[PDB]
Order: sequence, then structure tokens, then C-alpha cells
Amino acid sequence: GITVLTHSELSAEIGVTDSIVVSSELVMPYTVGTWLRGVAANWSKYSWLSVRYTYIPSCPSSTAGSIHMGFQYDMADTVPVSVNQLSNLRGYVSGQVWSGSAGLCFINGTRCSDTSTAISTTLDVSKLGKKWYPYKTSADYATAVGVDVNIATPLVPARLVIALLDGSSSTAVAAGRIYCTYTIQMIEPTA
Amino acid sequence: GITVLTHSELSAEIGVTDSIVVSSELVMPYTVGTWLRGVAANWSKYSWLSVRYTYIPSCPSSTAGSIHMGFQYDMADTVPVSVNQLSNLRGYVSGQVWSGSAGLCFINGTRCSDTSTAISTTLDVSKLGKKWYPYKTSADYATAVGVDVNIATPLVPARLVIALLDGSSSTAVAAGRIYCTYTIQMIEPTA
Amino acid sequence: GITVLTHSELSAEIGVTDSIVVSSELVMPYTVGTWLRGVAANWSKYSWLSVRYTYIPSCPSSTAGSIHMGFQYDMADTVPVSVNQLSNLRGYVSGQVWSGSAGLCFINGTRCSDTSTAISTTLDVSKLGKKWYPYKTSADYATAVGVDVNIATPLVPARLVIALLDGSSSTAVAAGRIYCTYTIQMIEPTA
Amino acid sequence: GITVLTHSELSAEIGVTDSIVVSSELVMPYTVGTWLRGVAANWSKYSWLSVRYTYIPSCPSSTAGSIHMGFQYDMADTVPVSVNQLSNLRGYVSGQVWSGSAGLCFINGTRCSDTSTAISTTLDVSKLGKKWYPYKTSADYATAVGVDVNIATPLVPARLVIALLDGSSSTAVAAGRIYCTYTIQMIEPTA
Amino acid sequence: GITVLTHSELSAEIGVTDSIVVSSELVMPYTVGTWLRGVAANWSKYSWLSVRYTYIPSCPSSTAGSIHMGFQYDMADTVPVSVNQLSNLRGYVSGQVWSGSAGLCFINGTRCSDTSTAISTTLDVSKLGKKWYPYKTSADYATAVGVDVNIATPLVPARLVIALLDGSSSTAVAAGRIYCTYTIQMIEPTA
Amino acid sequence: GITVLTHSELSAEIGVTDSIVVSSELVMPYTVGTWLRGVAANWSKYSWLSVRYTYIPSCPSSTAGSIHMGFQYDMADTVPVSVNQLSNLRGYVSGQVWSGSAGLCFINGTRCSDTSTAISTTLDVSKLGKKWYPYKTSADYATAVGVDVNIATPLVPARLVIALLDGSSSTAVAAGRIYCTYTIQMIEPTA
Repeated sequence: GITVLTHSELSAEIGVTDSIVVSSELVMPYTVGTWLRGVAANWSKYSWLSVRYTYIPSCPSSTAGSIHMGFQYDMADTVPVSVNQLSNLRGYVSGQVWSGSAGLCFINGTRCSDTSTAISTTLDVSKLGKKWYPYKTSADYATAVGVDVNIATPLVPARLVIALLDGSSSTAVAAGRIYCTYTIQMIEPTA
Repeated sequence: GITVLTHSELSAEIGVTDSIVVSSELVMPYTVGTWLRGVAANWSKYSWLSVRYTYIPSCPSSTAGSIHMGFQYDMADTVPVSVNQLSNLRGYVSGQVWSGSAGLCFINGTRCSDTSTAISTTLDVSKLGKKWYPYKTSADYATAVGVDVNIATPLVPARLVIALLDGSSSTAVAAGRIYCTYTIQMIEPTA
Repeated sequence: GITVLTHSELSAEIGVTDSIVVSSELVMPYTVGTWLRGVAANWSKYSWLSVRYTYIPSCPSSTAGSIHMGFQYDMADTVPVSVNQLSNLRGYVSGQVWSGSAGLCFINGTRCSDTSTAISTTLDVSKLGKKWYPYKTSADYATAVGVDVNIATPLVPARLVIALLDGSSSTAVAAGRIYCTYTIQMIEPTA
Repeated sequence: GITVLTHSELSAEIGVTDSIVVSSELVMPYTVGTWLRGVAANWSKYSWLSVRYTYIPSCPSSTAGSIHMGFQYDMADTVPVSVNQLSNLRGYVSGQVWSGSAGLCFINGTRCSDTSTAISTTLDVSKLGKKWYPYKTSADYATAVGVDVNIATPLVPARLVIALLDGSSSTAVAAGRIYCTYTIQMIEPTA
Repeated sequence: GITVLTHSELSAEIGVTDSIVVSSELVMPYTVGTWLRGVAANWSKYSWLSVRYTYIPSCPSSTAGSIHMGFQYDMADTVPVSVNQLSNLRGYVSGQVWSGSAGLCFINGTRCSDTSTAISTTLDVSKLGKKWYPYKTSADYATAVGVDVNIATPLVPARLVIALLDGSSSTAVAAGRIYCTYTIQMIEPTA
Repeated sequence: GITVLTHSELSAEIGVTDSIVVSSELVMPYTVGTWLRGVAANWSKYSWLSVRYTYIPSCPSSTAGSIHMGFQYDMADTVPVSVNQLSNLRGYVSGQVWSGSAGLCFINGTRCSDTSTAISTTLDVSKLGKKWYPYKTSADYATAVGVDVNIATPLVPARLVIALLDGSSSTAVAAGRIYCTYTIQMIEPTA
């Protein structure tokens, strides 16, 4: 009784400044995108068959800035503070905030030809702690971390880490967007 | 007695501003392009074998702006108001208003090599309500909606939705053009 | 639970005058013939596998007049006003009101040899909007048109259009008859 | 981009009296069950691959009453008023309000052995007007009917009709429940 | 030019008392059920390929009563007066007025698994006097009998005989219903 | 060093009232049955290869009541409060409190023929959080829930949920019993 779902939605709008800014997203249906959030709530557990975050630029070629993405798979790990650290992450990618166009074929459900320049990264579903995760909210996760950070490792599969720097301005310039393209297995319906 | 027609024409000129602007085009011969409009009027019914909208830029690499396209297949659906919503659409594509050059091979009748960066989207002809649609004008559609919006679902196969934002100016800057590349079956001639 | 029915009955008596007279018949069981009307009412839906209207003359060889038949498949189409227009229709046939004898084999359930001269025309069942149509009365159709003509496109499969002109007299001379030879699938019985 | 979903939920609680009581349910995701209602709202269109309504008793063997179910596939059809009429319906089933236990394997996702006595009926998906239906609410349907009933035939695939009579009491006795077991194809996501 | 029709409708409501009550139904389209009566009137002759009467209970398990069915194939035969006699009939079946549930699959157009307990009986179409019978009314039959009973043997294929007894009450208790499930060949249309 | 054990024992006595009563059992050796509780304590960990709960009635056919069973696989899920909710559960079954006899072959170690009517449900061992669970007491579980409910998801594989209602009396009537039929792998002995 597995419902398989493949879909691709907006996950984050992205802006760039001159100082580094590190942010992060939990890789779970609640936080991935507003649509999936609503859909997957109707089931109790899920399993990621595939998760891919893809940056697509919206700015001029002349825009200063770079973007960096990587995954952490231990909720207890501290979020990185530098590109150096972040570069060691599994799935690390990096590029000009005006580059990344060739990643479009990933958010599309179309067959991908040359994606050399694509700023896209996928989750290692195979190396996840386990297979079936429960659907949990941000609130649920925050509560669990507040007791002990390790109680969370079984609730969320992973954490996407994003860093933006190298911008020309101290106030954020609109650079682009991050889209999540997932294939999810949902099971154990709930009312 | 099917007349098959494959052709590619201009469908829309495109301009970009700093506030989001959502527009939409009915995916039917009257509204697709001026040429096809005139041609297909000579038949009573048609079927799309293929429909593809392709954005081609005409602006500098330094032009701010992004463009977003997707299809809606229920005339009753409300037109989206945000990129977030629009990103959930079937056939969604997104890009810089200065990108999209590689989509040229689509509007061309030439064989396409690498189209990774192409801002192009095709209609799901297979998942259309039905096969043979009648040729209808804008007027015809407006009338039918005015009675009940659901009457229209059988008259138009789909709706193309376009969004433009992230521009640097409050008044529109010429960004590019959208071309429709269709293969249509026309039947049941009329005078 | 499909009841298949093949049958052939009188559908229209035909008279000819000197001025053109265009009339039309809905291609649906209620209006096709009095017998089928009564039969098919006992089911809720039907599908035409085959529909053929066949003119058979009853007049002298010396009778002036011609007859013209064609199908329209969009209820919204305006009924034609000239032979020129009507000639463009799908299934168009034309002949002397005293010709058409060789069409007899069609109304007969006998095997047809040479039908070169036959004034007979068949519906394109393949190109119909859809497959299963509901049984509807004239009243039902008139009501639906009165709201919006496009509501009717899903209720009737097609319209037979008949034109008679070239007659020698201002008052109608009996020319012949039109017989409908149909194969219909009836489903979903009703009380 | 089809999401296939198979599932089985409660659809109606059922009570029996001495006078006949005819009720009916639209066979569309909004009205089928509360869970599916919520889930399928997240898409724009659907197609039933399979729909099956299954009565399961909860009363004593000594309980007077019978139950009757059938499908209507034309929204314009008048709801039946007698068992006689209802018995002519496609998919008709009938039984004691205390019988129907053997239908349990249907609501279960288990393999079914002997279901001779099961009070269960399935929709003829093949003979539906068309394939892809839009997700519509009760409100949407009521509106559309209020204009012209025939507008609705394209919005809802069918109507389940239920009749209960032969009870021993003038006030309703709890007899059993009706469960819907569906396999649905959902497409064209929406926010 | 044979129209084949398969269908299943209500044929008789059934009540049980303490004294034996023998009733009977002619096995001809006029008397089989109201729906078929109307349909088949549109043809002149018919042939039964299959006829099956099926009792389905609607009463409590605690209801006293038994039901008995058999066919007579000579209109001149006198209707039986005892179970003993009736038991000799061809196609004889017997059961508790609260049994017979498993016969449901027969009235259904679904595939039948275990029907050991089913109170259902079929006509021996092979051993009928002849093949093509004329459509006749009750009036027609009554007239013909009034002249000589043997005139009727060619008009009606057979007679269903029903007996109900063993009830607990002297006034009839609602027990169940008899449904006819037929496959009929209709020929020689008529107006 | 795996000790495999297959066995079937009493798990719960069951009574029915007029108001709904929802109860639940943890699906772990301590709580499954008194015998297994004692046996499996001698090992440290286990894995369910198969778990099946089976209701067997002990009441008259005339007993009012129904019974409902389903599994929850997230200890944090709130126990259901209505049949409607419970019906959505994975493995859901429902029946008259006097039905369920045909489930006997499951508690038996005999080969099962027709189990259409059986009120029996099995655990989805495949979709369990993980494979090897530790043997834990009720006390152990209560403690762990008292800290944070999510700590428990790794200790207990699942929860059986039972609902009883539709009874004729406000004080419980003995209806039947629930038997657990398990195949367990026990490992890592302990003193």
C-alpha cells in the first residue's frame, strides 16, 4: 500500500550579499515545499527514493555572488560557517549566482541532455539512517531537539545547507531560486 | 479526411518589470498565433498532436528578469499569482530573460542537439480531456465562461500560464519572445 | 452490458421546389426515426457504430430537382444557406431527385454491388467528440441550446444537413425519401 | 506525471426503516470519503481505474431490512423511487441488512476467495463518458446543475444510488456501513 | 437481424404465510418484468437463450417460511397444489425464505464463485416446443386459452411455478424478491 | 543464532456496548500474549516475520455489535476516536461481533480454504521502521513515552487498534476473543 509520487516545486527564493549567509532546510516533506507539505500530511510515514535541489538563476550575467549547497546527514552536526567547511560536504556544489540555467531540465520532468553547468545536488538515499521516516512538522522537530538533538536523527533524513556570499551589496540582491525535485513513497494513511 | 499541419510562429512579445505580472494564453488555434488562427478557421474541429511554447531572448546578458511558464488543463482552475504556485504546474519552466537561446532549434524545424538551457515547454496531449476540439474564438469562449466556467473545459484543451518578474525597472523592458511550434490535425472543413 | 442494434427505417419524406430549402436533422436516436426513438429511450446512453442516410427516389425521371446532404459535427456551426457552402461539408453528396435508386441495397441488409449512383452518406463515427452520448429528446436539446449552444456539442454527435432546390414548381413536389441505416450500441438501461 | 492511489475508507453509515428511503452519493473524490476528499484536492484532475462500494453489516441476524445499490451514469436521470426501478440499474445488488460479511476481503487489500454473498458493486470505468475528470466540490456541482443539469454530466462520472427498506421499525435501526475501495489516477497538481 | 439483449430485473415481491400459496408467472417478455415488457414489445418475435429466476431474501434469519420454484413447459398442465408435486418439476429448487443470498452474483452480471446455497433456477431453452415465439400480452394469452388451452402451448414457452408455505403467520410476511436474469434474442421489428 | 518460533495464543477477551470503545495493544512480545511474553523474555531482541490478529466470535447470531481492527505504525500517532478514522488504517477490518468463525483456520496451524468472512488482520512486517527490536516491557515503554513519545517509535514495531460499538446494551456483552498468531525470530539470549 505504497503511494508513489514524483513532483517538482519551488523550495526557496534566494538573495545574495557581500557577507556570507548560511541557511538550511530540513529534507523532509513538511519543509521541502508548500504543496508536498500539504499532500504528504495525509500519510504517516514516507521514504525518499530521490531528492534533488536545483538552483536556477534569475539575475543578470553581471551580478556578483556565488552559491553553495551541500547535505548533512547527522542532525547533531553543527551547521557550517565557511565555504571551506561546506565544500567537504557530500553533494557539494558551487556556482555563480547567474549560472545554473542548464539545471532546468531537472525541475521539468524532461530528459536532460548536457548538465555540466547545472547547480544541482541530490540526496544519498542509500546512506540514510533508515528507510521509513515519519511525517513530522517543524514544531515536532524543534520539540525533539529541545529534549536531546540525537532524538531528531531518526525523524529527519538529512539537512540541506546553503551558503551565499561574494555579492556586491550589503543588502540582498535577488539572485535566483531553489527548486526541489522529489520522488517520494508515502504509506500508512491518516485522518 | 485529416489535414495535418506542422508549423512554427510568433505567439507573444515579452517584457519584464520589477513587480510580478501573470498573463495567460488559451491553447487553441485562434489564440496561438495570427497565422494559424486564419488557417484553422477553415476547419470545424482540430486535435493537437503536439504543442510547444518556446521563449527566445532578445535582450542583453545584463538584463534583470526571470520568466516562468506552465500549463493548466482545467479552465476552472484559478490563474496562479505566485511563482511558488506556478512552479507546481505541469510543464513548468523558468529562466533568466536573457537565457533561452538554445531553444531556437525547436522553432526551426531543424534537428535539436543540446537543449539543456532551453526555456521551452510542451503540452501533454495524451492527458487532454478528449481528442477532437472545436475551433472556437475568444468571443465564443468568453460567452461560454459567462454562463458557467465548466462549459469551457470541453472547448479549450488547456491554458498556458506565463509569469514575469525580477526585472530592474517599473516600466517594461523588452526581454524576448514566445514562439509556438505546433503539429495540428484539422478536420471537417467549413465555409 | 452493451445491447447492439442494427436496423433501417424511414427518416424523412422529401419534397422539392424551385427556391432552395435547407433543413436539418439531429443525428440522435430520438430524431433519427420513430421506431428507434421508442426503442432507445429504454437505455440512458448510446454510441453510434455506424450511421448512414440514404436517399431513395419516388418520382419520374422527368422531375426537376436536386438534393444535397452533408454532416456538421459542431452544433454551434451555422446551418448552410447555399449549395456552395454545403458542398464543403464532410460526407457531401448531391444528385437528381429522380436518381439514387442504387442506394437501395444500403437500407436493405443485403450485400451491395455497384453503388456509384447512390445518394448516400455516412457519419464519421471515429471523429465524434466522444464515444457514449446520452439519450436526449428534442426538448432536452432545445433547452440546452437556449442556455448556451455549446452545452449541446456534448449531447448530440452531429447534424445532418439537407438541401433541396432546382425544382420546377413553387409548391413542393414529392421527390423521394430519406432512410436511416444505423448500427447503435445501447447501454445503461432505465425505467 | 500520474500519481496512482489505491485505498479503502468508510463512505456511509447505514440505517434501516419500514418505509423505503432512497439516497445517493456522487462518485467523485470529494464525496467518496473524507480522506480522499482531502488528498485528491491537491490535484486538478483524476481518473477512476476502479471504484467499488461494499456494504458490511453490523447488526443481528434477526434484523429486518434489505439494502439495494446501483449506479446511474447520467446526472440528468431521475433518482429511482422503487426497488423495481433500481433493480434495472447497472451494477445492482441487493441483500439482507445482516448479510454482506463476505465482502470484507474487498475493503482490505487482501486476496478474495468466495464472495458469493457479498453486497458489493463496482463502477464501469470503461463506459464512463470520458477519462479525465476535474476535481469538483459539492458546491461546484450544485451550481452547475442550477444552470443546466447537463453541464454536470462532464463533471461527475456517475452516481451511486442506495435504497433501504423492509425494516421492522419506523425509526432507523443501525444496520451497517458502506465502504469505498478505489484506485484513482491523479494528475495536474495544484496549489 | 437479431438483436441480443442481456439484462436482469425485478420480477416479483414475495411474502410468506402458514398455509401454502401457489402462484405462477408466464415465462414471456410481457410478464417477466416491466422493463423488458416495454423493450421487447418493439419486436414481433423472440427467443430465450437463457432465463433464470433467482430468489433473494430480505428477511431475518429467524423468519419462518420456505420457498419453492419449478418450471412447467405445457400450458395445459394443471398448476401444482403441493410441494410433493412441485418437487417433481424440472428445475425445482427449495429453500428457507431467509436463505438465498449467494444467488446475488446471478442478478449482477458478475462472475459467480460458490453458489451452493442459491435459490435459483434456469429454463431449459433446448427443450422448448420451438425456437421463435411471438410477443404476446396477458390479454392475448387469456383470449387464446378461453378458446382452447392448447392454442397457448405455441405462444408461451413455459410457466414458472412458485410456492410459499411454512410461515409462522396467517397474514403475509415480507420474505424476499424474485429477480429474472435473461438473455433474449429479439427479431422482426414492428411499429 | 536465530531461534524461530511460530505459535498462536489468546490475546484479548472482547465485549461490546452501545457506545464506541477504542482500545489498543502494543505489538510486541510482552503484550501479545502471556505465553510468548514469558518465552521471549529469555532473548534480548526479536523480529516479527509475521503477526496476525484474528477475532473469533463466541456470541449468538442475534447479538448486536460490530468490531473494528487496524494497525498504527507510528507510536506518536493519536489513537483514533471514530470508525471513520480507523477505517483509513492499514490492515483495517470490520465485522459483526457474531461473525468471524472462518478465521479459525488461522489460529490453528491448519491450511486455510475460504476465509472471505474472517475478521483477521496481519502486520506489514516489511514496512516496519527496522528489523531487530529489543524486548521491552510495558513499564519500559511507559517510561520512554514519558520522556518523549518519539523515543518509543524504535522500541515498538506497531500498535493494534481495536474499536467496539453498535452494541445493544450499555453494559458490556461478551462477544468474542482476539487471538494472536505469530512467527517470531528471537536472538541474543540473556539471563
